Amino acid sequence: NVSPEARHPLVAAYPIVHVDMENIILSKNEDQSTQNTDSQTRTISKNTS
Amino acid sequence: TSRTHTSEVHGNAEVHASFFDIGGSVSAGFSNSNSSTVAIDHSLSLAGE
Repeated sequence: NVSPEARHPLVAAYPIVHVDMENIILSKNEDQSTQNTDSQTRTISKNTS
Repeated sequence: TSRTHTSEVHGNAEVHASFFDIGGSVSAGFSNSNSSTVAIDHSLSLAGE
């Protein structure tokens, strides 16, 4: 894999690696919660006066 | 427990007529009052839910 130009004793053979970013994905950490409830009651007031 | 007081002032008038008797009367007076009441309760209320 050493490229042909660098098969000469006076040309150096070395890699030039470089990282590039193609996309950035941020994900907002947040918890959310819903709640449904329903209730019935019955009072029987017996009263004297 | 409660107790009330009432003041009152009035004047009424009635006029009489007949075949030959005609008269018209008036009046005047005032009335006061003094109450005294008490009330005792007893209640119950059972409520489920």
